[PDB]
Amino acid sequence: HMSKGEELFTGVVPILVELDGDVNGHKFSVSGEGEGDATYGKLTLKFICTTGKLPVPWPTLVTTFVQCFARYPDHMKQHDFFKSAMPEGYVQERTIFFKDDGNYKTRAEVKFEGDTLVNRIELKGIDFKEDGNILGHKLEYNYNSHNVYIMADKQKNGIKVNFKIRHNIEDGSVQLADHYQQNTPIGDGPVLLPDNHYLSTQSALSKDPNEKRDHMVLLEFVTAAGIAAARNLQDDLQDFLALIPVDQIIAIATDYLANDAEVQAAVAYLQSDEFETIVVALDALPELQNFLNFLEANGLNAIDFLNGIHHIRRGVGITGLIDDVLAILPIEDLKALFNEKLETSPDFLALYNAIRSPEFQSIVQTLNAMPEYQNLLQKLREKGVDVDKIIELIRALF
Ligand SMILES: CCCCCCCCCCCC
Ligand SMILES: [Cl-]
Ligand SMILES: [Cl-]
Repeated sequence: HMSKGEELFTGVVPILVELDGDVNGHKFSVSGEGEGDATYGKLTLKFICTTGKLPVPWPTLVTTFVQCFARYPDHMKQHDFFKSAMPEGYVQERTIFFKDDGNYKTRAEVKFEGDTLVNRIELKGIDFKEDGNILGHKLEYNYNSHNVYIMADKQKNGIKVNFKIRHNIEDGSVQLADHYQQNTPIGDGPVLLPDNHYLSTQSALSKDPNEKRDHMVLLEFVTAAGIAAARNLQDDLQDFLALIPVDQIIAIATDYLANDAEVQAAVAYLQSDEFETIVVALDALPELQNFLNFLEANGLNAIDFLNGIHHIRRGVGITGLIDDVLAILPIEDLKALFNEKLETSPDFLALYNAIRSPEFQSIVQTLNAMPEYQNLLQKLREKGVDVDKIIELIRALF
């Protein structure tokens, strides 16, 4: 946890919105309620105009009507100012310019009152063309996707935000609305001041088919981005698995293990005492240890994997298993990803170099000299597995 405020958003939260506004002197009030869930970066709000008719289009109000509900990924959690200002909350102020038309100025307080997150807003519009897209109610009822750009304002102990909303017009044109935003802590407690990043925002406007009153149902999905997480061998591994249909493979293996005698025999051999001698002797090698530690320090849980290691079938025996898995793997692609990571990943190249090191090859040579290992290979060659070919293929990668 990177802040105390952050812990308030783990679950679903009640939301309340109140707005008072005046646009070209048309005065109105709106109230809304719903729930945010910041884990998923979702929120759901319903609004009603309590004064009678809304003098401006619902879509123009969307941005005005709780960014503390964005989903920040774990690597970005030190960059979330919004949750960090909670519960005391923050002031969010904006100027919104509608191209070729009037502008909105807004001031909102966002903060908890009890268990509820409350957004109270005052809004003033001016200089609107009476025949324009806004007063003329020419906007389609819908919303688009936008990136919301955040940067720290140190002087103000807060953030500066800007973005451009695209409002679709009924004649197929687009009405731009340039947003300039600042957010300020209400409380005197410490807050996170983020590096430059953005919120990816998606929204959808709908109705309650039952609701008779003019209303807007608003659905928002918001996720922070624009800052790369630190990378290591985990991330490289995940990338190879990504290329691999692991579900199919795990199933095929499961099947052979169930219905095939030879596959079961080889598994029995894995708990065999001859095989035990092999594991034991390798585990005894200091250079094997160093290699494991190396993997550990670079993001791999290695020891965890090894110590913790204990009908689609188209084929028969070990070769049947090997062939079925192979038919599945994208060899050319994996091989490409492998070549690429030697270029683009430092950790992966160190890993490669580590394996090619004299230290490591001596682990390999120790193994090659175990007659119990040499016997294991012969046990396979006689079951039809071409080990020598497979062995050469691997030598050739390195
Ligand atoms: C206990 C950690 C040692 C792991 C050694 C694995 C040896 C695998 C050899 C298999 C040869 C095909
Ligand atoms: Cl401003
Ligand atoms: Cl105002």
